[PDB]
Amino acid sequence: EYPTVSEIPVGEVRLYQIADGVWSHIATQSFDGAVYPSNGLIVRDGDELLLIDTAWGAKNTAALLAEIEKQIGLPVTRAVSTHFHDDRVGGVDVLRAAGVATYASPSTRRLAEVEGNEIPTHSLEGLSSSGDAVRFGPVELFYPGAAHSTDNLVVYVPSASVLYGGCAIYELSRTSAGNVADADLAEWPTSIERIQQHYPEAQFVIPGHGLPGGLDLLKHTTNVVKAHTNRS
Ligand SMILES: [Zn+2]
Ligand SMILES: [Zn+2]
Ligand SMILES: [Zn+2]
Repeated sequence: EYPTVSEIPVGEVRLYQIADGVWSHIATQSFDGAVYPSNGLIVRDGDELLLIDTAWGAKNTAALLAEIEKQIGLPVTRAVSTHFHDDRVGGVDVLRAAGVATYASPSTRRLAEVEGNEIPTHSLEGLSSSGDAVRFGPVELFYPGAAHSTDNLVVYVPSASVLYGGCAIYELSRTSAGNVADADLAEWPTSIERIQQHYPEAQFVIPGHGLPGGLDLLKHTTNVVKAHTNRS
């Protein structure tokens, strides 16, 4: 029942209930003559919502807020971007204009600034060293080390056992490495091991793009990263 680029007109967003008070958001974007899906997370925080990641652009992100307003009807008070690339911070101004507090690590804020990308307002302290975790309302934020990017974070919902891996985790259908221009291929498998060791109990694993699964998405990503590393 999980939405694919099949069920999603570009410019629109669908929500998907993963567990009680946890949803993913799914959007699509054209890039380089192909159409890709993109996932983020929505976590109920009492009577408000914490959003993880934009819906990859201003137009998509305005559709996301409208769709949250339609389908959940609770206010989005805070948002966290999991790394500095446009599919995660693109739309941060839309969030800001709607009165959402936008957050990212100083590492992410620095890299977005260098990249000329949108910059989340608020800074997340205590994530600068591999293996650091901090509590952020109904989730834990975890910096596993460099992987897809040097600043990538992952997000865990303790109450529902949902691990959101963002773009550091690939879906099973992904069989070759994506865009790795900003990746640390040498450290990626070690970073995934930190994730494995810290959340052995996760029941659902949501990748940055594509279908959810279980913890074998971690091993899958390792397999793919290692194959790419060994490319001839
Ligand atoms: Zn990225
Ligand atoms: Zn603020
Ligand atoms: Zn991504």
